Amino acid sequence: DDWEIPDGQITVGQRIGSGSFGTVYKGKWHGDVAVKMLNVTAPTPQQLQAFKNEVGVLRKTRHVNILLFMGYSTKPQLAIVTQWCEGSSLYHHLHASETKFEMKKLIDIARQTARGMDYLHAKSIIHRDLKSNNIFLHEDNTVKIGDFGLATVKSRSGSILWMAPEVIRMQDPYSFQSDVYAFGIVLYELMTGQLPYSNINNRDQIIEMVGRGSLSPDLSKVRSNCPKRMKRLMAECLKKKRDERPSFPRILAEIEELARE
Ligand SMILES: CCCS(=O)(=O)Nc1ccc(F)c(-n2cc(-c3cncnc3)c3nc(N(C)C4CCN(CC)CC4)ccc32)c1F
Ligand SMILES: OC[C@H]1O[C@H](O)[C@H](O)[C@@H](O)[C@@H]1O
Repeated sequence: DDWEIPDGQITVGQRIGSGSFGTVYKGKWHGDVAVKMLNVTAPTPQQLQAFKNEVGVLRKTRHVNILLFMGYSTKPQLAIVTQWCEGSSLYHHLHASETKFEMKKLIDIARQTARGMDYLHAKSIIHRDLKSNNIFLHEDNTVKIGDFGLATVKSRSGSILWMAPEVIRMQDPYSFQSDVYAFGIVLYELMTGQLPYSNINNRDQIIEMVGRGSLSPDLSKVRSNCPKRMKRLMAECLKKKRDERPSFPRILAEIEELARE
């Protein structure tokens, strides 16, 4: 219950990232921690509630593949405290760093992401923005799912590649099934090494054609050593009709089975 950290206990160190909604620092509190402070000094009334309702969501997560919530500050600023992870995100490894993981490692990353998502969904928490940027590889080995965006307040733009067709349409939207689609696009990333729609020049073009059903990822680009179970699972996860997509228990059980072989 006492997840509030009193004023003065945290030594806020180097600034690690900055956006409109928030700023993230490395800091000291019984060891290393990350501290995301919200860029709003005078808190608007019941925006504090939005901070409180998130704190009440993060408070419910205890799992090795979910970034460890550790506490929060109200004074001096509104702030959220997590564990400090050494390493970088799946997005950085795959698309910036040119990291070439072995298939065993690639499946292991897909496995651990599945575990974390399965856990979240089992607690009725919908992520809403699962993507390779939000999967941190701690020690470059352990998946730590979080939400590393500092641009916007969490809906509850640079995520369109992972958005399900119904989520792009906004006809009413976000659901377990939409999270599962995003995971589909992560498997694509892992198994091809590339972002989807690499040939398409324009975002508005991706929004239009994925929304109007006329564009989908090129599944033939998967590595020649991509298992058959995974290409099939990827395709089930990417299905246009929401209700045709599998749930995480069966996704996890399928990936755990393919890892064993
Ligand atoms: C319990 C889940 C809470 S959550 O949804 O993940 N939100 C959240 C709350 C508090 C936080 F501090 C955090 N949070 C934690 C970390 C972090 C952790 N370990 C180690 N480096 C960075 C973090 N990096 C962010 N970036 C955008 C950084 C990602 C790494 N890059 C390297 C070039 C610098 C920018 C944004 C929020 C971040 C958060 F993401
Ligand atoms: O607020 C919902 C949050 O649920 C979990 O803690 C996820 O790890 C995080 O990414 C998400 O933002």
